[PDB]
Amino acid sequence: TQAVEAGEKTVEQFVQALNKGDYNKAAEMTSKKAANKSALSEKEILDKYQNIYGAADVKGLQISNLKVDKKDDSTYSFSYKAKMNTSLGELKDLSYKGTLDRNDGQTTINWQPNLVFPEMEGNDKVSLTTQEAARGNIIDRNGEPLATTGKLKQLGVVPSKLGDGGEKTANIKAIASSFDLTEDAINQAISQSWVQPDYFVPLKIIDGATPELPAGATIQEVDGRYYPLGEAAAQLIGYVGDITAEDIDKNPELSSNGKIGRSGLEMAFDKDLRGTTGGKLSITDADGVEKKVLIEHEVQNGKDIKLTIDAKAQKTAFDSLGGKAGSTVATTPKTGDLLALASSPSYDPNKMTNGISQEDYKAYEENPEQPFISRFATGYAPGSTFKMITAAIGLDNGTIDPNEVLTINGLKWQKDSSWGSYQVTRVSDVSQVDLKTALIYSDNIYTAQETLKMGEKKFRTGLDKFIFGEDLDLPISMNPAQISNEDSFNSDILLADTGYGQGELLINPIQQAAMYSVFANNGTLVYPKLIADKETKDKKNVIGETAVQTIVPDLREVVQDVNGTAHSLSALGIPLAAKTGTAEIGGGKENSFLFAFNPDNQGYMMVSMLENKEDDDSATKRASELLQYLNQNYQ
Ligand SMILES: *C(=O)[C@@H](NC(=O)Cc1ccccc1)[C@@H]1N[C@@H](C(=O)O)C(C)(C)S1
Repeated sequence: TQAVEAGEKTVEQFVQALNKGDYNKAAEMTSKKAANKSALSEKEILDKYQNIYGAADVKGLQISNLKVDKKDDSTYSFSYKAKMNTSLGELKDLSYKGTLDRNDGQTTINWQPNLVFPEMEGNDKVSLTTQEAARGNIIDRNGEPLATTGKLKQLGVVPSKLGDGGEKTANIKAIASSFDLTEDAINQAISQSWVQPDYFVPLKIIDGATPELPAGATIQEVDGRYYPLGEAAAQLIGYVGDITAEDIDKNPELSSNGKIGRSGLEMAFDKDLRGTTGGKLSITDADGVEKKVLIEHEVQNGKDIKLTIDAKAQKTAFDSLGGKAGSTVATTPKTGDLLALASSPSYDPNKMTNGISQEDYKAYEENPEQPFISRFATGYAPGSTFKMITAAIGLDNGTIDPNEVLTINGLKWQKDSSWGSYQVTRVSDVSQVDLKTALIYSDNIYTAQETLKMGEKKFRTGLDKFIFGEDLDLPISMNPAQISNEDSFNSDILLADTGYGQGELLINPIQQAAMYSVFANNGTLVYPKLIADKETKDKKNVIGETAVQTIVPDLREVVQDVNGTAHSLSALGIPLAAKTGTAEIGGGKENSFLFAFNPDNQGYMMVSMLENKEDDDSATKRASELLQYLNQNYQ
């Protein structure tokens, strides 16, 4: 019995070394090479495990139901069930039998080929055949392709069919002038270390018609991942990259020949899109005749993913940002369908996944506007659009009278002298300011005074009814929106600034569209949704129907009134309720904002923004095109 326990220890240390990929330490625990002991020596065991387990990408060896007894004086029989993960799936229910050995004062394992796999004997071999799974597509709400695998015209040059000297450079000048390429890059590709005189050295991919081919140029059709909208959805969709040996170590069920998602939805939906590798893991005769099959199943291609994104709206929302820093979110506010999640500036996902130069990748990573950032998922201070939330809270708790008219003189104000020199500032000097006037001219002092009158406790009671701190059920990495840094402002100055959306507030464009959906659902909050088939989740009684019926008419005037901050949108001639905003970010860096939706049918809602805006630039100047599209197609 005392020796049976030391034997149970060696069986667990043997399977642990196998589980850790240390096939050598497990080899040093076997017996000496003999007839009834170990069939092979140490270096031969290390190679047989490294060859076989390495070929099948065996990982995560775990055992259960250990039964260790005693046969005679020095040999202890031991058995157990075991399971492991391979590149073809999970090998479960493995009956491992064997004998131990307890000569001297320690216990070794009488190694046998049946310890690699159960039914192995002698010089049996292991075979593995695999068939790659085609990656599934990503499609918009109407079936248009967003991420697909298809045929690509790959332009490349062969050094021999190019020339000997003078004619070689003339063809390089022709290929660099016929496909919009660099003359220093064609000679930099044909002079790498892997190049041979007769090798097809690839260059770029022609995304259109193929011009005349100079001497040395040739087109080889190959299959790869393609993104139709390209950079217009690069942050959302993402890109796939070549699977490395480290990926296979983490998840053996990947296809080391295939691609893996590196960012965006391509990474978030990698398991659903990549499918399952098919094939057969068999044991063969000493000559190669198939003996016993361990795993086998057909290749199952990846499943498609249908998004709520509108492909035509996604391209228009992105193009309207003119390559400047910003982002736009468009929703159907009654259901939450995310029609567009544009972010600018962007990167080329096709060039990123079809072979990207090391120089271009550095430009993408050092660009100060940071193209890789998903700005629709980045938290910002909302600015003056947040006055709709503050006003609705004051209407709900009976602090705001819509017809009550505050008297504000000048462009600066402070509660009392204890504020030192900080003063709430407004842009328009209007003496008589009610709720309708304050929303039209975007008056901070009205918002600040009415926030302080309301107080912090009544303010947060209305704020807590929203989604501050919640994690949205979305396949997008994102931090939850926050009211402030702590659970209490502990400052009337910070309380006032939060009133008009310039405190420690952090709300990303997607969360803003979720919070502002109350004005399209009679005060019900409708959570945003990215997968088309998913159910519509809502949140009743966030603000009162009284406040919605009061603010939305005023938001119509933010567009229609001659002095409204969004009056340029009245040129569209469409029903619009909107609210602009310009957030100060502490030189003076400003973020332009625009909220807008159709108050007649609630068919669409839009939240656009510019980050670190240039002068006389705004989200309002760029919304005319996207608003015209959403008005015609989403009613
Ligand atoms: C809301 O964002 C308000 N802006 C401020 O309180 C700070 C500010 C920023 C830039 C210039 C002046 C003041 C108001 N809303 C914006 C807007 O709706 O675009 C205004 C420029 C009207 S100030």
